[PDB]
Amino acid sequence: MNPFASLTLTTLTILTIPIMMSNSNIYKTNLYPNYVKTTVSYAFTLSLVPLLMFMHTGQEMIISNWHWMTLQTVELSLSFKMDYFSVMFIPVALFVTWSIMEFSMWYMHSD
Amino acid sequence: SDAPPLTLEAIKDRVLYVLKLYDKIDPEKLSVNSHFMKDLGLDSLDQVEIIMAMEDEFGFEIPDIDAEKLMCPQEIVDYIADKKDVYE
Amino acid sequence: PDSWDKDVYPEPPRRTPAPAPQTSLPNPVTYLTKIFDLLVDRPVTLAREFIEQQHAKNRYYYYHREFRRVPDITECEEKDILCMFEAEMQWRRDYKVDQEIVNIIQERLKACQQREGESYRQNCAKELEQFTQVSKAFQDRYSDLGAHYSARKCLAKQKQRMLAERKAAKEAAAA
Amino acid sequence: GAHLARRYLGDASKEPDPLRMPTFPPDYGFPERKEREMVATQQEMNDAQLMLQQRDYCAHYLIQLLKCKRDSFPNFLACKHEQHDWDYCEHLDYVKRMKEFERERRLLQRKKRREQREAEMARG
Amino acid sequence: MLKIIIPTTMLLPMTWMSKHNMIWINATVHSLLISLISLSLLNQLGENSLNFSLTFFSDSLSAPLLVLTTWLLPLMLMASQSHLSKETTTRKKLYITMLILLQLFLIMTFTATELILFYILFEATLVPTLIIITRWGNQTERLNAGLYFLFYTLAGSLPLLVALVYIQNTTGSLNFLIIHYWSHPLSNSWSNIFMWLACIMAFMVKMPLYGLHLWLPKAHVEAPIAGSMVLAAVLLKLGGYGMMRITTILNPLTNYMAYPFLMLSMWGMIMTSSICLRQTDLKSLIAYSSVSHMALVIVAIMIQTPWSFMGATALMIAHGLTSSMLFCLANTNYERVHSRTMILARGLQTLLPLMATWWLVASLTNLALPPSINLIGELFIITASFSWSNITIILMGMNMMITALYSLYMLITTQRGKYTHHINNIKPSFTRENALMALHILPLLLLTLNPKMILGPLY
Amino acid sequence: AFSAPAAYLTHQQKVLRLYKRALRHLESWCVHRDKYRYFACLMRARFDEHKNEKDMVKATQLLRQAEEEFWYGQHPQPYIFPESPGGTSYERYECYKVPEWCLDDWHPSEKAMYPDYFAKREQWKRLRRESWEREVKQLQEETPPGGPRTEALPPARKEGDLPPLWWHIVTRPRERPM
Amino acid sequence: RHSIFAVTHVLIPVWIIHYYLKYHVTAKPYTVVERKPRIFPGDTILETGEVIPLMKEFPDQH
Amino acid sequence: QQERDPWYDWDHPDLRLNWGEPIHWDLDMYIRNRVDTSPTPVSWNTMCKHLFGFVAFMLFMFWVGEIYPSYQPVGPKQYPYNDLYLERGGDPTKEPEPVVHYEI
Amino acid sequence: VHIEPRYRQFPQLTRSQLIQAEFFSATMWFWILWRFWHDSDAVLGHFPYPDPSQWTDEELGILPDDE
Amino acid sequence: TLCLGAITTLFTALCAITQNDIKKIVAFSTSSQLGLMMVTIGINQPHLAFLHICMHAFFKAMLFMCSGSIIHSLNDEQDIRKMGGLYKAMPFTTTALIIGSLALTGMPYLTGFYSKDLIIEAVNMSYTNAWALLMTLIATSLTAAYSTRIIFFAFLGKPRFPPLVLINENNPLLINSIKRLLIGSIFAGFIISNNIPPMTVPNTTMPLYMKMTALIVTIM
Amino acid sequence: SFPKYKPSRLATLPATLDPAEYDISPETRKAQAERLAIRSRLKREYLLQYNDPNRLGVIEDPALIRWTYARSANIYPNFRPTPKTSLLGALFGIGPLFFWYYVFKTDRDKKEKLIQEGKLDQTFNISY
Ligand SMILES: CCCCCCCCCCCCCCCCC[C@@H](O)O[C@H](CO[C@H](O)CCCCCCCCCCCCCCC)COP(=O)(O)OCC[N+](C)(C)C
Ligand SMILES: CCCCCCCC/C=C/CCCCCCCC(=O)OC[C@H](COP(=O)(O)OCCN)OC(=O)CCCCCCC/C=C/CCCCCCCC
Ligand SMILES: CCCCCCCCCCCC(=O)SCCNC(=O)CCNC(=O)[C@H](O)C(C)(C)COP(=O)(O)O
Repeated sequence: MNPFASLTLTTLTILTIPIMMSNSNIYKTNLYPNYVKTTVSYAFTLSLVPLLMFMHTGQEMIISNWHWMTLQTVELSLSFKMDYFSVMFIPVALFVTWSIMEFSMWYMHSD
Repeated sequence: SDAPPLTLEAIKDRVLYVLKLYDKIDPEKLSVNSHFMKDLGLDSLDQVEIIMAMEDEFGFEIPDIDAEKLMCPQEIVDYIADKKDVYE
Repeated sequence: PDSWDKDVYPEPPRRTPAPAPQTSLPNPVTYLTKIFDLLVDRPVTLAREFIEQQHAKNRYYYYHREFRRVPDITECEEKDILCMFEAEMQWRRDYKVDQEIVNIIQERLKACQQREGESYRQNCAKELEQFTQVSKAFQDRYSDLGAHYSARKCLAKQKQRMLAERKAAKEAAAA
Repeated sequence: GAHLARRYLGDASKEPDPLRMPTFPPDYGFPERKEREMVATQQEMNDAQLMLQQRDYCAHYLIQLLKCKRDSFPNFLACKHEQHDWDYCEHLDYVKRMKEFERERRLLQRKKRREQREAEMARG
Repeated sequence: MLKIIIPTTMLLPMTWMSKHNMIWINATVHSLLISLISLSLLNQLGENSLNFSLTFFSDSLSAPLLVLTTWLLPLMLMASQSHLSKETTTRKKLYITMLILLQLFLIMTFTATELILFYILFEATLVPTLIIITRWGNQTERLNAGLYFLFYTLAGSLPLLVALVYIQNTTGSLNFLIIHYWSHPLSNSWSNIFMWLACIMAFMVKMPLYGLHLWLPKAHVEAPIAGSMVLAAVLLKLGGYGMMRITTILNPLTNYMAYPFLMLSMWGMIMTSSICLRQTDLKSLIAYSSVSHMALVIVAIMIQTPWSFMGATALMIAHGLTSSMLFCLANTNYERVHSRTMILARGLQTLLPLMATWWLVASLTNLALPPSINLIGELFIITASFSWSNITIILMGMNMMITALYSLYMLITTQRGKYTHHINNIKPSFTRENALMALHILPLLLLTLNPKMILGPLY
Repeated sequence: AFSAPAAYLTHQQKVLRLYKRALRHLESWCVHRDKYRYFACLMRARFDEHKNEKDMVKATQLLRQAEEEFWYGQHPQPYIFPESPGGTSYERYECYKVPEWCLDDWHPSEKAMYPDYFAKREQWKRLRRESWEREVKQLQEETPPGGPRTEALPPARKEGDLPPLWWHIVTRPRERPM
Repeated sequence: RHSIFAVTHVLIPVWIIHYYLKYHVTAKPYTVVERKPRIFPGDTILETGEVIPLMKEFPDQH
Repeated sequence: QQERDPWYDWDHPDLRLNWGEPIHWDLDMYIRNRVDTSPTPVSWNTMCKHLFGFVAFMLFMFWVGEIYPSYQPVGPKQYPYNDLYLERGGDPTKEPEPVVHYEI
Repeated sequence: VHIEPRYRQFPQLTRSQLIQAEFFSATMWFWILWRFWHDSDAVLGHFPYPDPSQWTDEELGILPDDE
Repeated sequence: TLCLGAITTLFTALCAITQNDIKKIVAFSTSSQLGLMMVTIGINQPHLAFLHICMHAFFKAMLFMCSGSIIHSLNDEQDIRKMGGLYKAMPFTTTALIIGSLALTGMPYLTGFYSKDLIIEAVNMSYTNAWALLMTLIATSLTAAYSTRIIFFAFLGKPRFPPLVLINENNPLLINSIKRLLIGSIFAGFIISNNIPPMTVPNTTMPLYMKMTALIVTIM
Repeated sequence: SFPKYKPSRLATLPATLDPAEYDISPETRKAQAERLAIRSRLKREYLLQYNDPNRLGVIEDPALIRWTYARSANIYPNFRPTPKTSLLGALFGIGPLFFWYYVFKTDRDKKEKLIQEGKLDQTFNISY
């Protein structure tokens, strides 16, 4: 089903799992920073795929997945734009963030 | 890790190191309890220079009101030990 | 899929070119797509087949409610409270229906804009014209009523507009 | 640029105005001028959805470049000849525009000097 | 809707016959059950109201207010039993009786079909509030506050009654349905102007309008915690409900009679937001924030457009919840250090981390961080005002800045910095206070999930 | 920070403070060490040139003119030590400072861990409670009838006495607590 | 134990997301919209099988 | 409060206040999270003159450069199909006036 | 990897860090030189810039100052 | 937009050339680069601005990371006046900062070249405000100015830090992070540029002297 | 000799540049002695309670109470209607109101007049 949309949505979805796990017996151990870094790295490697799809076929999409509310003549829905800008910017930010978290693991060790 | 656990002996050695490196102070005569004015024959400007030398050595500033009071290397060792929470 | 009517929400025939590899090197996208298919799409489809099989075993229906037409506000006496009540409720239902019509046309326009890509200014003219017409009619009907709107206010607005257009036509005829 | 220095400091009357160009009819000095042709049809440009600015007279080379880039996708160094062809067409278009501006300059100066000389001859 | 009214009337003797050490438990349990039952009023129609009988009815505007009142009562019960521990049994039962009577009056107020019964109940709410403030307040100023609370209201509401009965003699009815279906325009005369003013000034003073707000800091600062909670969360919204009801018979006079009130509201939200920046009292800051938000609501109602009405309803609900939470948060610190000065106890994030989290969440919700319903109401009002006149975006924009400033200011001064050295009686937060904060905050985000329930009948 | 201040600064204290400030700001201007040594020796000679002025009025006038010269030629961005009041890490570790009395409110389960520490803490509390009254009485006797005239405090003089007002000086949290 | 991270943090969310998108979101009109793919001269359409002609006898400025 | 001596042992170090001393009427505006009146190396109203002069010069020069723009010695870009009449907004039932370009 | 304070000496350096630093500098310079050798026109320009003065009047089409 | 970007970039670059805190210099460089992006937005090249954002992220983040390594090593000291000779004391950090400063200054065929060179050449070839053009050129020179300021005062000369030397950059996490960002700052410009469709019309015809103008002002 | 520094409200005069400090008198020294005596007496009073082992709660500071009471409750009793007070009150409380009223009334009058002639471009203005 054109994995473009599912992959690009899962890329953003998988970043929220550590926030959910922040109340388990992993936020209280010393393995949490590495867990967050691994999550970000996995998200970057997954987001690398829609970028290849866009480079190949110029593929673009919008996903209006949830209808939040509808005013009288204005409809508000949870919608995402997956154009050139989004698919090109997301992996760059993810790469920079991964490198910065790995750096912070050492810089902020005594905090 | 971070810097080692600074001790009193290290502080005393560093203070004596800085003081013996001074051309106006002779090393053999200098002791840990020597008085800058009385035993060593210096003036207040020299004491200010000594305090700045210790500030540069240890990397933290001593306030003037506290710096003027220090008169012997033992006093300086005690002050630096108190400032950096040194007990061993 | 058949869930919605294709005439209320039309689409062009969806032309897509055939692949023409001009390079010896293997296309990564096709390999990753095959992997995603076999690993993600297959498991989901089987689960949906199970859930659909379970649903078909217990099938029941619900109905769309039909409303008759009652006398309008114009056929309403000045103080006949029951007739005014029925006419008012009918007017509110019609207002909601008109809002949904405008929403459908807006959805058409948005879909056209996203679909046409770089050629939307020229390729989306029909939807823009449809929205212009429907918005003009809706704005004439319902705008400026304000809160506390009612069927009587709409009738007064309409009568004012008809008086104005009658005077304009009569004056134009005299030229 | 020196043209800015000439227009802003020298005589602006004989310097072309970029917003208002050309002033003279296109066939003024030319006896006959060939009409500039196109290669890419409107439908082809629309289907390729190039852009509203890339639909210039060099659009066909751009369509060829886009085709080759799509076909030879993973080998992103294979699109060299067509890129150069598109660049050459754009360069030729810029040279044509430079010729147009310079023709405007020479024609304006020539006409102004000729009119001044005619006025001088009629003034004596 | 006697299925909701009768259980509160039965809360009364249950409280008065409970054992001396089980009053709080029974009251909390049965108030929570009544709130659960009242949650069923949200099943509303899209055309008309739910006309249960000739006396009571519910719209999409009153149902969230009723749910808010029912949910608020147990919160005040939980927040009250801390400082009433040394009180005697009879006085505690009297306090709970006051709260129950206030809830009953508000519930019957929000659903009366006739304007004169609405008037009777909306004045009847004054007595328990005055008794609570003047009896269970802490400082000597409470007495004066009570007076400022009373006459300011009554001087506004006594003319309204006159107008009301006058209307009954000309139209023959005060039933809201008949009034709506038989509405007629108001001519441009002095008599109509003064009728408009009489019908409007009571609800203006209840909001309150800028220039008519001096009673609010006094009442909200000198009251006990439950009194402040119910004053800010529910009683301020009576003015909004009444104005959105009564404006159906005042057109087209409002088209020009809203000008002084619109000017007062905008410049007064600016002025009160600026006032909040220099406030040595922590409760007064919350009172003035309430004033600013209610000024926004007044502007929304005076504009008289559907988007403005929806924004007004959403802002009313959101502000009620947020202001109640802020008052409870300040009351915890007051119960610890016995002082309201904002710069007395500092660096409390070091000593009370979870309470610091609650403070941060409440402050973020106050300054209308999206997608909180505070932001939805504020944005709907701003959009309607921009449609009204393009220059309003200046003043509203100004407010959107100043609010945030003082919001963060409060936080930064109470939680950040270094702790006061000489204060050493700061005990860890109790389970009661943490549960209070959680029960304040979670419904806000749950409403963010489904915000159509609080957008009013214009949805 | 550790010493009790006096009513005023005398002439020599002001001259020494100007000397230190001028040397620091010249170091800020003279980045490199050899150049700083050159100009610092020059500044020291300039300072001690008038070291033997017996006219106090002219000494104060010279001090004034020197201060105006300093304020004109001071560095807009002088070097500050990281933990100094203008430093980048001045109050960085204050949020990690927790008072000791907080340990009084730990749950008994929390106190079950670290038993020996809490035994020593009980020891220290008993010592403070046993010394408080003696400290108070000593302070009363030593202090002048017209109230104290400085912030300086007296030491212990008796057999097992402790210097009065010591609990919050001795039991400081730390410089690097966490 | 070795590679269980990629199953519980990538595979399961992507299964849920694909199920939701392909069976709930795409059940309504205009919820997932893709811009029309680029068509160029000389391309063959998959559905109809048609071909698009070439481009007007290039001038060959070689 | 930023002007107070930081090397003194204040009762409230963050506020730089002592227990019992009179408090300024405007302390909350001077809490050193806020308005600072400390002396500057450059005198006030000399900083103002330079900042205002810089801003005024920048505005005037931007205006002047706007009335003296910079451009290349080239003519307008030429667009094939009647200045792209149809693509820039359709209107296919009006027959726009022809826009013709010639070789050079 | 254990490195200890030196007190007025040059710090201890492990061979690995110097190897990595030299390697990365070398690859940066090799990349720059290779890209210049193969992609020179990106810096020096590709197409010759004309000079309008050397354009004859015949191709340009203006009259010899008479008509 | 063009005027705002031009004044922003010039003013921030002029402010950065005399700062003593390394973090402040880097922050002012980011502000100047944002002004440059606003400039290129003002002359109708949004895709160039996006490409510049993508290219700038890499080397800016890595420059900040090198600064952080320097700060942590020298006992949390940020003033450049107390950093001496770290060219030999810090091999990897020095190499990374050199590559980052060269990429920031538009060294040809690095990641900064593929956006900054095009931006400058497109500003020169446009019907634009002349003052904004002049300020953009002066700002791109001041960029090199503050870059060499950082290099000169941080790495060259004799030590000026306290005598207890705790310099140690041999930690795997820091090395791997800076190495990844280094690979990015070296190759990402080429890799990304050759992989996107052509969304602009190139300037294939330029006067020879105006082609190297950014290079000339950078060298100056 | 060098350019002079002139102070202002928001950038005051340095202590080392103050001529009042460079001409002293025995009266000045006595005044400084009294100031230290007051400060030391207050510090001793604070430190006596601060170090008390049996003290639990808040050390009440009368200066803070005085500041708060002066800022809040003491303002009206010490207020008098003067020409300055009345003029400032009228200006700061009335001028903004009528200024904004004129602005908004003019804007709405212009908009309504434009609406009446039929030229405001209200196309697609469905929601209000
Ligand atoms: C501190 C905040 C508390 C709340 C304040 C509430 C504000 C209430 C203000 C009432 C708003 C309007 C009241 C009257 C409507 C118009 C006012 C008048 O200025 O308009 C002109 C009126 O003209 C003149 O102004 C006559 C009125 C002059 C005398 C009124 C007293 C105003 C002095 C200010 C007193 C302040 C009142 C508030 C005291 C606290 C209109 O001209 P005209 O066409 O002819 O009259 C229209 C009515 N017709 C059609 C029947 C003829
Ligand atoms: C454009 C709409 C709004 C226009 C701006 C109106 C002016 C707003 C004035 C707000 C007043 C705020 C009062 C209370 C704030 C809290 C006090 C406070 O923050 O203290 C100041 C605090 C301390 O100073 P530091 O320098 O950080 O000292 C650190 C070392 N000690 O610093 C600040 O926060 C200063 C903030 C004030 C900025 C106000 C000036 C802004 C002017 C903007 C005009 C430019 C518009 C640009 C248009 C762009 C073109 C499209
Ligand atoms: C960076 C640019 C700013 C720098 C500019 C600064 C310029 C200032 C230079 C001029 C300053 C002077 O010479 S002003 C010289 C003032 N001279 C006197 O006061 C003579 C009386 N002597 C004493 O007071 C003591 O002996 C004393 C000297 C204190 C020694 O004390 P000790 O022996 O007990 O340590």
